[PDB]
Amino acid sequence: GRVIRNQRKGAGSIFTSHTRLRQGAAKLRTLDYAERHGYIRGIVKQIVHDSGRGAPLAKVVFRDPYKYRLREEIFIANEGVHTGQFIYAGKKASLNVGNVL
Amino acid sequence: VFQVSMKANKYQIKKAVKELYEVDVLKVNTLVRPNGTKKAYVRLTADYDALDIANRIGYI
Amino acid sequence: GKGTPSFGKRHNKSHTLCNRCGRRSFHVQKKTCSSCGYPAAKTRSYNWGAKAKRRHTTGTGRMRYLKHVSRRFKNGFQTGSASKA
Amino acid sequence: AAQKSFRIKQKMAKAKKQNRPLPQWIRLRTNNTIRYNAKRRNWRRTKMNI
Amino acid sequence: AGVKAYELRTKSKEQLASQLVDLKKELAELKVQKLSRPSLPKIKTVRKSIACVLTVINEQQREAVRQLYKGKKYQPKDLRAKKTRALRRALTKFEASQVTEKQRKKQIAFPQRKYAIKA
RNA sequence: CUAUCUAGCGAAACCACAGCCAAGGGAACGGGCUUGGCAGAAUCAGCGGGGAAAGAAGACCCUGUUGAGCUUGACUCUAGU
RNA sequence: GCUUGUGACGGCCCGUGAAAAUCCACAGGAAGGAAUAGUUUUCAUGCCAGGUCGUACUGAUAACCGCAGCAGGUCUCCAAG
RNA sequence: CGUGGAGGUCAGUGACGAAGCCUAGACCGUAAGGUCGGGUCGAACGGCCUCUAGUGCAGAUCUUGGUGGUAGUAGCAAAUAUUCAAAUGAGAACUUUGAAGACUGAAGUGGGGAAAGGUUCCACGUCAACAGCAGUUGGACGUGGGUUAGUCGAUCCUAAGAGAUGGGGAAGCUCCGUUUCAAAGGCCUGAUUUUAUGCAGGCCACCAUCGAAAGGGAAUCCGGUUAAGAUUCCGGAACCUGGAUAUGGAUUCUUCACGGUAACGUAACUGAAUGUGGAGACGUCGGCGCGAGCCCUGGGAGGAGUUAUCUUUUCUUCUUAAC
RNA sequence: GUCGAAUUUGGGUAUAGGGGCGAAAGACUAAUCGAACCAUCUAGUAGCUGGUUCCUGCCGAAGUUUCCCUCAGGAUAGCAG
RNA sequence: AUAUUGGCGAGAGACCGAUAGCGAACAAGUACAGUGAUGGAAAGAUGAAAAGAACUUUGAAAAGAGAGUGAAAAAGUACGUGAAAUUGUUGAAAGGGAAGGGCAUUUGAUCAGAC
RNA sequence: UUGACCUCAAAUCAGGUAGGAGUACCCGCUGAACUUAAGCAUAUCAAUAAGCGGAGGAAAAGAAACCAACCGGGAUUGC
RNA sequence: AAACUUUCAACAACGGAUCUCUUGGUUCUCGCAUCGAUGAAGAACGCAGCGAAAUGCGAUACGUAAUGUGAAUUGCAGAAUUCCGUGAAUCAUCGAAUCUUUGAACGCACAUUGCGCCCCUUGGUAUUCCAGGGGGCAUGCCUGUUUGAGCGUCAUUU
Ligand SMILES: [Zn+2]
Repeated sequence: GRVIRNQRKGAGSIFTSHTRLRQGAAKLRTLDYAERHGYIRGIVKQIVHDSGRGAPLAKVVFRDPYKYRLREEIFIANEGVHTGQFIYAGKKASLNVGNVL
Repeated sequence: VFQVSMKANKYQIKKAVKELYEVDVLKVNTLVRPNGTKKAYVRLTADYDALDIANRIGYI
Repeated sequence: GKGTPSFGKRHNKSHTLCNRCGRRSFHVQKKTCSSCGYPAAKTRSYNWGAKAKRRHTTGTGRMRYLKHVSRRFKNGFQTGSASKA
Repeated sequence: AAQKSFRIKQKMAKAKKQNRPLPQWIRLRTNNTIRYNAKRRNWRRTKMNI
Repeated sequence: AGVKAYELRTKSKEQLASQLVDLKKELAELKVQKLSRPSLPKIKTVRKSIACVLTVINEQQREAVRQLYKGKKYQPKDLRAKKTRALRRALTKFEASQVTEKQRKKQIAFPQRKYAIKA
């Protein structure tokens, strides 16, 4: 016979993912030091559509705790999160939607 | 109108004409001819006339 | 329509000139010569391509340096100059 | 094409130099056998494939 | 005709340099007057004469640096021997004649004795 | 517009040798053989009865200790697991 | 009116419709500065240079590909009454 | 019996003509074949005894080459269509010129390009071959001429991708992998003006490179000019980048501008590291507003056409670039 | 037939032969596809088809036995020189 | 001491002789075909010497007819010789839907021997 | 504080060397199938063709952790 | 009876067999050991008074230098002093050189005749900008050198 269609998918030649317009790697913030003992406040700049998934993504901006820098995060938006919100990320952060606990 | 080396550029052509002929070049135009050779259009300043220089070389 | 009408749609060269051999065998997208194996360091040649290697072997070209080595051997690989014998 | 690389136009100049009949005096040489140019090429008969 | 190389050897590097740029000028009007007349086989002699001048010039500076590097190791690579890549890498005769004392003693004490057999 | 006739230009398929029938016998359906009918140069435009016309070492059928694509609790193995 | 550019809107999407070089701006206050004299070349004027390769022509019932000067094929711009 | 070659011998034949070829001329043999005569030709070749083999053809849809009948035959009929005269020439249905009649009818039989071709472009000479008739003509033949850029492209960036390196596999040609278990790199300002850049320092953490002549992108327009080239030449008028650089201008003793309530304005009007923001930077369809070119049209100033009759008439010029 | 989109198409690029790609016809993968093309192994094997070259003289058959995955073939006896 | 179709330089042959011998005696791995890897021919001979035909004449020319060179143009760069298929011209003969063949002889043409 | 050792770096530091070509003959490594067996699978082609690495004028082997059982021979290579 | 068809002969055609040649091939023997980073083989483009190719060569380009021989080269033209000669030749030989652009191919690249950096020097009123000439700038690895890193580590301090 011949190799079959589910066999031909692992070569990853034409069966790859379409990733030109996908926004980024929507990950959480890093667990460096400022969440394991306190928190850090962040701002939501814009909530945008993501090609490929049906859930909007948020652009959450934090201040760098070690340099004069404005490191920005790519989170999956919670229903209720709005542009201009404040986001708290830490261990002692409150129990409010939008916070990372 | 001069036939110049294929390896030359317009700076060398301008300098070479000055050395050989004691004349000033205003501009240089280059084209590689369809027989794989370089032709140069060397325009003198108004201080010089190419009519009296072409026969000085010996072609006219 | 796979014959004459389709032959009017071939206008993009799959091969260009090859730097190392020049035989219009540099496959463009693969960036590899079909004939001489360029840009591999070695030269493509095979014991089944006996006709092919006979075509591109030592001696089929100008032999710009190896021609004189044979008589240089005969003269003991000497040095200097002849002294007007 | 109009826009072309220097390789192509250089190799066309080679093929334009070589496009003319045999020199006449060569057939007057001693022990000459070449009767004409057997490598003459025209643009309408065979293509250069360059 | 042309130039005689054995006459070029006597002149110094400054006289040859003037002659080379002198011959360069002369070949330039030969080219200018060739395009009018049908044939000019004199350009051949000037071309060869320039080559002869250039060649004789070259040997004068090449020997100047052989004497500059005379009597020392590390000659310039273009002035060394072009015997053969394999032969140039080959071990010298001094380095191929090195012998151990254990064999050196045996060579001194016991060489092949030249013997004949008649009686 | 062709076919038709003219000036110019000018192929191919195919061709053992060839080209009138009846019957006979014959590889059981002859252009040739036998007995008969007959039989007159050189030919032109058509025609589709015949030349079992041409185009292919039958693709059907069968045989061959000749295959291949495919299938499976065939035989013998094997990647992977 | 035709063609084309542009503006402000509307419809549509489980589709919401690239990247970088490059260019500018802002926040910040390092440093450098004034009096018989200093500072700005994001104001104006004034000076010099701008290399290399391409550039002709056809682009098709005759220049490309179809054994050819082949009723085939081959992406596109302008478009009068 | 015959053929290619080898040992021996006929002190064999031959430029006074070897071999070959042709010959409804002769002779021998049952035959394979052998011999002779005549013509043509020009340099080698046989009889006999033996030796040796790439040694004898009618066929293999045999191989290569060559040639017929078919046969002056099939044919040379798609794409509306030619005609008259003059010129040239040996020769004109086909070339040139004029006239007439037509067609493509602007998603053309028009004017430019991309891919491809490569000189086909243009001039002169020219028709043996090719243009399935012709040929004086030609994209043919012979000989030459012709492509001019800071601004148009490439050159730079990156996309999907390709791909070194540090490494890890693989006997191995090589495979993986592009920031990965790397000590991975370079810019500003000082200090000495024995002076090269050692030495004062701080800053930087991304990370080879290749990959689009339709993506992104610094800047040139008009007129004229050739047989053949032009946003490239010439004349004029511009702009951009880079680099040196002086004057005018601007500003200060309230040291680094003022005015307006404001949105904001101007000729400028110190601002290193560092950080933030914008442009680059973006779908498609629907209808609506505006601009540009064209189209239509009036008066007027010119030119051409019709005019038996009519037509203040029909056609045509009245343009304005980048900056 | 369809003709505003599951639309048409150029250029770039990715996918390579028991492999690709397939809105699935065993379709397409350079006029080649139910396993492309190129060279080599390779003068691949054939119990089967076709052909197999000078003369004369003398002699002159067989289609039958037995065994064989044997029945279009061989071995064997016989017939022949 | 052994091996050797590659390289270099030699000596040979009961080898082949231009469809043979290497694919290639020659501007042969060339012309040419394919995108490509690859595939791949044809093609030697005037004469001792070009002495390669001066000159006249017909034709637009190519060429023809003379003249000439040469031992020979029955050697004219379509060139040593120059077969067959196939073709033209002249001569001979036969032919009512094939032709060709055999035995025998008439007729016509030609011919050897013998004297 | 200073001077060593070990280990690991850097330099367009001084001097070098490997590559690639050719590859008939040699030393390895990988490795078929056509075919024969009147089928065919072990077997055979064949420890071969193809593929890869590595040399020389020869290579390789080579002076026994050998052969023998004789009254012992005595590196290897080749006939 | 012509024509036409068929057969043969002569002459003339078409065609390239045969015959006779051979600077070629093939096979066997003999002798020799010699490519390349000091840049091979190969490729591209160029070079002659008149060459397209083959053959030769590389911007010093059918070649320069050196040695030998000793009068040519030749299709045409030209040059003659170089002809009792330190000298013709498309001569042989070849020990000195040049050897464009590439190529294992090496500053980075390459479907581009694209893009940098360092050293010396020259010009534009210039270490910085532009241009020219010359020399450089690959990787693995060995030996040596020099500047270093590591609480890996010894000794010494204060
Ligand atoms: Zn190549």
